[PDB]
Amino acid sequence: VAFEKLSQEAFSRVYVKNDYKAGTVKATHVFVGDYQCDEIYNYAALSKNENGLGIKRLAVVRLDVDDLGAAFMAGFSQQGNGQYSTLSRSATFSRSMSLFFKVYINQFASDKKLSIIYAGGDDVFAIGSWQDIIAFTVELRENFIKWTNGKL
RNA sequence: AAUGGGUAAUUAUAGCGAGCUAGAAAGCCAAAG
Ligand SMILES: Nc1ncnc2c1ncn2[C@@H]1O[C@H](COP(=O)(O)OP(=O)(O)OP(=O)(O)O)[C@@H](O)[C@H]1O
Ligand SMILES: [Mg+2]
Ligand SMILES: [Mg+2]
Repeated sequence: VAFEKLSQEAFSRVYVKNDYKAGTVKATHVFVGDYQCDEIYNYAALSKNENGLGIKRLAVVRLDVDDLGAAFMAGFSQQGNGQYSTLSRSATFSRSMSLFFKVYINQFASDKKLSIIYAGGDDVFAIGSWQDIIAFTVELRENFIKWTNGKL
């Protein structure tokens, strides 16, 4: 639905996607990772340079956090005698792994010629032109290892 | 002095030993629906 079409359509709950404005809808703020720099079928012909030097290919990356449930569930018990194995640490860890992959991934794909098809929980699936997809995951992890101090 | 004979050495030497351009394209399919 569009913005002003909320006057027209009858609903019960409205979900708003990748937004922080208050607005008049009093909606529910979901966070779906999404980006398109172009259509999917143009990413092969976008792999050229300004010279013409590039192979007409498109790359696809599927990222995955390693041992995510093993770091969610147990996670913190290594430091101390176990005095950091609480709900609020894992609830903050719950946000910080969703705040990364569902919001911050569009900043990493700001001007890259790609399309994040899905990013959620641990998993990313992002088609795109091959120079940028290779540059995406190098730029994603080098951010994600600074986000987590090298762990996860 | 005549006369009988040739004898030894070298058997190639110094280099280059490949260079550059192309390294899969276009259809089917998928897209556009
Ligand atoms: N957003 C999330 N936050 C915390 N845990 C998650 C999230 N999404 C999935 N999981 C966890 O991931 C587990 C499934 O394993 P998954 O492959 O998804 O990641 P993993 O546990 O790190 O394993 P792997 O190393 O194979 O990726 C589930 O037990 C679930 O609890
Ligand atoms: Mg996982
Ligand atoms: Mg997983």
